[PDB]
Amino acid sequence: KFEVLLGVYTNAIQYVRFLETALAVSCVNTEFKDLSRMTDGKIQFRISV
Amino acid sequence: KFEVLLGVYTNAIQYVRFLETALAVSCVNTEFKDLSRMTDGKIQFRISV
Repeated sequence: KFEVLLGVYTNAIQYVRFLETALAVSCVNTEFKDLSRMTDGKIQFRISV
Repeated sequence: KFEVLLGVYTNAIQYVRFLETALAVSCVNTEFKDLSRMTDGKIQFRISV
């Protein structure tokens, strides 16, 4: 006469990449080139209308 | 002079079995022959968050 263990079950998670989501439509990724910019502030960006 | 029975009729029995009904859609049936020898069952899940 016995008792049983009828099975082990474990979740598997599927990782999400940022670019696979549609949210990347709103923002544009770029290389970490902040060193060329000085004082971390954005460049003048002269605009003429 | 006479009286004569017109006919004798019997019902033919109708059998229903579990696997053919739609209810079986809910279950997964494992034929476990010597079940009476079983004390307790167990299923252990691990879920990592």
